Amino acid sequence: TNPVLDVDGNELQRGQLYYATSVMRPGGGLTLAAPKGSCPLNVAQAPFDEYSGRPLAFFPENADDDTVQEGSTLYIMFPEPTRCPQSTVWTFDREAGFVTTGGTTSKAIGPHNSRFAIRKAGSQPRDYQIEVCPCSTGVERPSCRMGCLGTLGLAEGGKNVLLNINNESPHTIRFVKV
Amino acid sequence: TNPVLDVDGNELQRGQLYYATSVMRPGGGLTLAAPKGSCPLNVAQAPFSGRPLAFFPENADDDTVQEGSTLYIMFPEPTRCPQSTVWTFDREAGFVTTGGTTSKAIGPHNSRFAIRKAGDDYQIEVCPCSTGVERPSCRMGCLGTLGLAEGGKNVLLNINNESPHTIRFVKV
Repeated sequence: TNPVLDVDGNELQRGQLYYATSVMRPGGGLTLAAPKGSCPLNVAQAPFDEYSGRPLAFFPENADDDTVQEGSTLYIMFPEPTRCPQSTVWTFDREAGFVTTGGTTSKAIGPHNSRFAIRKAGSQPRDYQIEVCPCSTGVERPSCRMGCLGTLGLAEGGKNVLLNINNESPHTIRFVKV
Repeated sequence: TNPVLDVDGNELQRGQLYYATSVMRPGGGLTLAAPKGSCPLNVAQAPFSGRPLAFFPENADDDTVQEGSTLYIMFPEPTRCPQSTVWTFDREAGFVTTGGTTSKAIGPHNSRFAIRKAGDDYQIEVCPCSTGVERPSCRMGCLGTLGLAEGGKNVLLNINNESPHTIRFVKV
């Protein structure tokens, strides 16, 4: 299909570092947050003065893909150390309704909450959204058939802006290579 | 304050990928391995390339890995295990494991490592006390150099000073 592209038109290399800049730009990139001494960290939108947030890297579930493909499932992480011991791999906590850490790879046919996909939003430039897709896709192995949970939007949280499922108001983003 | 250098001779940059290839060549790089369906994974040796590594100086402003400055070490890739891939040395069984954390503790912290030359890179020390950082820090010298440990399904990293596993760094 169609790869995802950065602001520079280049493809999204597997493992390289990219900032998730907010399209709706009075807004910051993505980072990790929790109150002092709380674990695990959740995925949160930085305050406005941090346009880039922290770097992310993407890992298509399909091993021969070395670019990220639209609609195909992948893993996401902040490849940095952290004050908490959980992995910085994104996973969708279905009880809490937002994205938290401690995610895992999985090859199984069962749905898995660390599986995300990226899709275009809109015509051009290169805007995208992130979908929560428990069932692998773009993957040449048995996969469960149900659809995605839906699209990540910004979620007013109190101390932080988090990412929940919001289909009408998705958080649209661009990728800026690092 | 001598910057650690890759094989191409440039200074290790903050959190970029570098294989940890072996000097003595009955073996090669480093990776994570654990018994089937067990967690967390341990840092293990691949005895012929490996999985890449990033380095993270405690001093938030150090971009270049200085020699002897404490840093965090991790495999910045996803994993079948829910622990972070940050290295940590809990001295329960002596094996470098995963699930490390940053810390500004003044006390010792299990995930603090350093890199010293083997003789005018090259080896890795478990230094629980922060060095080369602004903040308060305890005074202990490093606990010792890391090296190989066998007897089971995989070669791990425990503390063994008279046999320090030497390496050089290959920027990706």
